[PDB]
Amino acid sequence: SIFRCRQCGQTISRRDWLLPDHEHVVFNPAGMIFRVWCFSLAQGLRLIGAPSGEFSWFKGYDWTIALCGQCGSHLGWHYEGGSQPQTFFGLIKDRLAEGP
Ligand SMILES: O=C1CC[C@]2(CC(c3ccc(Cl)cc3Cl)=NO2)C(=O)N1
Ligand SMILES: [Zn+2]
Repeated sequence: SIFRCRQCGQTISRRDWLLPDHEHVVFNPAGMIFRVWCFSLAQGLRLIGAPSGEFSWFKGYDWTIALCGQCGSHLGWHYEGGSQPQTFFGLIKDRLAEGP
């Protein structure tokens, strides 16, 4: 029901906050594959830098790197500047732990 940072246990999100498919399998320009779950809402992150559109997986959205606010582990990206919705989070599924 709750998603925590796999590395340190920081509270991040909830199954209830998943945003549809909620799963997207993508590759960055360094050829790294991420299984990304989209969330309407997340907490306990630190958004680093200003947004960029470069190589955005989601048409009309700019991304900022989302670290775990506690341990600094890269948990995914915040997406902004789009429409329906304006903002959402793309979190790397295998860097989260699910439970009570
Ligand atoms: O939506 C996204 C999130 C982030 C991103 C873009 C990206 C990147 C951008 C510029 C440079 Cl110079 C180097 C990198 Cl390694 N890495 O992952 C991606 O591909 N799509
Ligand atoms: Zn963490």
